[PDB]
Amino acid sequence: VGWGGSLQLVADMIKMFFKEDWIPKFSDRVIFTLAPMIAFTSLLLAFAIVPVSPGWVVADLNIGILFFLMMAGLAVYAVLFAGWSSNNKYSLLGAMRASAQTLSYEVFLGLSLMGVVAQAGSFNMTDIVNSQAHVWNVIPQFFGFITFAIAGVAVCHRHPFDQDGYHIEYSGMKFGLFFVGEYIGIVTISALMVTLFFGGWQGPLLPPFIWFALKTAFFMMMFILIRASLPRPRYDQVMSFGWKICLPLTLINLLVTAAVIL
Amino acid sequence: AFAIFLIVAIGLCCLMLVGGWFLGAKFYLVAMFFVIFDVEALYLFAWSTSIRESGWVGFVEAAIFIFVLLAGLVYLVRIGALDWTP
Amino acid sequence: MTITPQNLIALLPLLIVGLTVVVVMLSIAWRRNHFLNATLSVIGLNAALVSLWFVGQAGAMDVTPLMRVDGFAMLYTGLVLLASLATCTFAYPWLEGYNDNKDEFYLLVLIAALGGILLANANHLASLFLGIELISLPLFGLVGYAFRQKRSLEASIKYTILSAAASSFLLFGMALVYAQSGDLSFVALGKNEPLLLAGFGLMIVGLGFKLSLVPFHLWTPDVYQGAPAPVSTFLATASKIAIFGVVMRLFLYAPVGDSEAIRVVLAIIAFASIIFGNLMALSQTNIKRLLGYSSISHLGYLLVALIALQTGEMSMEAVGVYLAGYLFSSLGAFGVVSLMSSPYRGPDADSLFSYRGLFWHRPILAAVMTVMMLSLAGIPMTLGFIGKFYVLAVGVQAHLWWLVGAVVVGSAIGLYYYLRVAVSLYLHAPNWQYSAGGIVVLISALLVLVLGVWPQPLISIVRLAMP
Amino acid sequence: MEFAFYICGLIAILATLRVITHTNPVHALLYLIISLLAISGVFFSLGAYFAGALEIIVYAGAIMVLFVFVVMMLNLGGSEIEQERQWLKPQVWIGPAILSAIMLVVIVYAILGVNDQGIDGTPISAKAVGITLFGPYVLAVELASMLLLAGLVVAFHVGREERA
Amino acid sequence: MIPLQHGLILAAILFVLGLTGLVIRRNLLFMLIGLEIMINASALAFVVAGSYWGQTDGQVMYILAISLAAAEASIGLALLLQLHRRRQNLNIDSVSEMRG
Repeated sequence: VGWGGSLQLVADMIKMFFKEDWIPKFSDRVIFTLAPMIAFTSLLLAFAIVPVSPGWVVADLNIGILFFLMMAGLAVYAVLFAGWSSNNKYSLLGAMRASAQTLSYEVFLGLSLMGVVAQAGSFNMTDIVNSQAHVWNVIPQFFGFITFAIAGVAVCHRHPFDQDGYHIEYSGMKFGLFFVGEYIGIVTISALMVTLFFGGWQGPLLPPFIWFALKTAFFMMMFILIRASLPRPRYDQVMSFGWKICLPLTLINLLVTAAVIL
Repeated sequence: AFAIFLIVAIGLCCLMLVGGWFLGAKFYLVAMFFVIFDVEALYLFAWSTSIRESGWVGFVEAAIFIFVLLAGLVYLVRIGALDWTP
Repeated sequence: MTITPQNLIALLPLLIVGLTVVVVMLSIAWRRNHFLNATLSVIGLNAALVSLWFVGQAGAMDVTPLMRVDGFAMLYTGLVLLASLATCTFAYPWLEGYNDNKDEFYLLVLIAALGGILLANANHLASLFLGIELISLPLFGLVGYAFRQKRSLEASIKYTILSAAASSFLLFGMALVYAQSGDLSFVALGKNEPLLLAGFGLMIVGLGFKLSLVPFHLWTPDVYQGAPAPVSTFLATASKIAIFGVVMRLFLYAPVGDSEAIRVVLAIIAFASIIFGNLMALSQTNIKRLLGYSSISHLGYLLVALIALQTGEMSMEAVGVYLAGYLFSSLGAFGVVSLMSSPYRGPDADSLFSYRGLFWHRPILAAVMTVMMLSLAGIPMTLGFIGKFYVLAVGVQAHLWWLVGAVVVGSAIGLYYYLRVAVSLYLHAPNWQYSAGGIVVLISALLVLVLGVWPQPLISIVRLAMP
Repeated sequence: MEFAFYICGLIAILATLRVITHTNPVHALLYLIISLLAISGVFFSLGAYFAGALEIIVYAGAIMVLFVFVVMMLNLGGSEIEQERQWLKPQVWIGPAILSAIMLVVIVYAILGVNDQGIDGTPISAKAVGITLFGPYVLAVELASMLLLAGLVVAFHVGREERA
Repeated sequence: MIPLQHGLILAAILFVLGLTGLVIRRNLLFMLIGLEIMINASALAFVVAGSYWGQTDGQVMYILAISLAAAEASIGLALLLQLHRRRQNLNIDSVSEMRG
């Protein structure tokens, strides 16, 4: 096997290829070929706005944050189209239930990020990372920080468990495609949590680019750490402690920031 | 830039497709709550973009906006529409 | 401009009603009680009528570029508020027999009052859109209130698709005008190239659905048969009363409405509205479809005044008084229809053949329907005649001979069905808020009689309001 | 932006022909999302920056999720295909199209009558739209909120729950 | 550069294609789809109209236009719930009583 811990992932990828793909009868084909891409490619293009360095930001397009939220919306269409292509009632209601949870916890992420936008006063990601020159936006938005963390681990990240059998129907190269996509998904949430809340490109005594990527891994690892730590809640209970205690939190946090800024 | 990166991404997608075929109910209404509340909070997305120069009048304006929204959420919770759901 | 206390006193109608929605919604979530919600909603609408005096302390002025507050808007806000007051008092006796969730009704009527009192105050094309849709969403949903019947849902769905369709025509027209003009403000508009006129015709389509004009009148029978009679009180009176104010203000302010190209098209619509209303209205044996047929003809008489708004200043008060008379006549008639359904009764059985007798059953209520039904026609001693008389005078003043002749022959045709219902209440027979509902229609009967025989005090109010 | 504007318009024009023509509702939903991403490309071709992103968050990402939910929970696939295509004969399809043709060409003639006066690529950012919305258009936002809240009440009422 | 007529022609065509779709097709679901196809076409005219003159007059009620669309779509889907729950046919001729 490989001599690196992460290189074993590559080994798995090799153990993933050269399996044939069977076409289920009386099932759609366009979603069968595209529903993998919406779980993979959409969060891959959520990395098109990450300033790892001001000389190596992917795209200097005029609005940054919205282009994160856009992709975070298209994240629900993949869960649905897989469920409609499965054409099984055991999977149909599970896809509905999984997509309902994604829609429930997609609400908090946009309203939590507006507080960081308001203290920075802009959307564009270069304007943010020049705002974190001396103080990062993790001291003031503690409530915005924890809710963005909860909203990130709810969308296509299996942290509330309850995942049914809707990805069972794909087992060929598309199973690795969903797996590659969720790995890509977790690194962009960790990267965006660092570069929007913390400071990317800081480097007090070491190259800043290294100093940032170091924090990126810490969150990425930390998400895995908490994934293995917190047990499964009841699927009834996550909606009970969703809109009740999370939607008021971002709005009252946004008013606290509006009083602080003004 | 963005267009070059998008072209690179879609070319990689086409290449992996080439390699792939070469190798060989009820109570959904919580969903509709989202659909209202996204468009409700989209006005807040505009406001925090320029909170500073709208100033206190925009702040008083935005406070009444989200108080209406928060009153609606309490109505939804306390009616019994927003609870455990399929 | 910013917010000054003059602006808040001017905005006081839109404010009291909005505070009422919040308090009503909190009260619904607290207790879910019919008595408390009815009391809270009617108190807010009565508080809005009281605060009309306070905005009368303020002069003719702007709040934002979206709105202009004049004394014209003071009277139209008052018409909408009494219709909202009228519909809640007619809904309590109908909803006492409803099986469950009896409390969402006042919340939707309160939203519709916000929409009505927002189309009274208009100065920009966007306020026109925020008002039309604020009132439609309760009218989207309240004709579908009590969807347990097989026709309420039918009526709601037909009105839903068609009203969204009209709003899409209005919005597409609203932009095609703004392509030429640099601003969408009514005054700033028109500062006769075909795109502006073509955009104007699209807004006529989107406005003439809700005003029930001749090629758009198809919804007015069906939903009026399907909707609850408390909803029909609001759908007949408040919506079109509020909507007619904004369509009149657009032609008064905009210099494009001065041109004869739009004038000829609106006159032909008015001509055909009278004719295509009053001929198909004869054969009906249903009272709700009968009132819905008459609504098309009444909005046509309003248009034959509006076409001569630009010739002589008497058209302002003419439109105002016919709207006041039309409010009182329809509220009394539709209140008696709803007052016959004192329980929910599932589907109410109301028809012209079902209204044989009704004088030896309930004599007072038959008198109210007869007085109002003679007031709809043009019989004197009733306020409808004075309103009819000004629209004839306006058409004579502006030399619209075909249009004034259409009103007379339309009156001649339309006398027939009003008189059958008046005499059909004299053939041989085949709780506390109910007494309150009787008081509302009986109060309106006294008012239409005394303002038909003695019409000067209502004119003094109208010339007080007109700028 | 000119070739970009042209390609997004033709994709929107064509995908709209497909969604009024096709029969499978999920394919119709898919083609209309192509239409909505095409329209956001049109907005970014024109320069409306707070519209192209705004349309994808909400119009291609909130409203159409609700459309997709209802078409999978009715489970209406496999029923009402044969007679539904028997209703749409091409001779029937021609009929009302000539009706829509009359207004479409009048609009084309009415818009061809004016001069060109071609605009440039003016970029309109969200910095001033949030200012303008909470300044002169202050009333619109609050009243706009009531449009949504009213939709909430009626959608809970018509989407009333029961024992089933 | 793109002139007014090219943009507005895109708007006009889309509205006509929308309107046409709703009229021709039987199912209430496709009528709702046609409503959304024609409410965005009107909004498409507004943005190109509002971006002709180069100010914030498009995006200031493009949002109101989609707020109406969101509210209409929510109630329209709710109406079809009750319609299939009462009767399994989904065509609009099912609820077509009181003819003439």
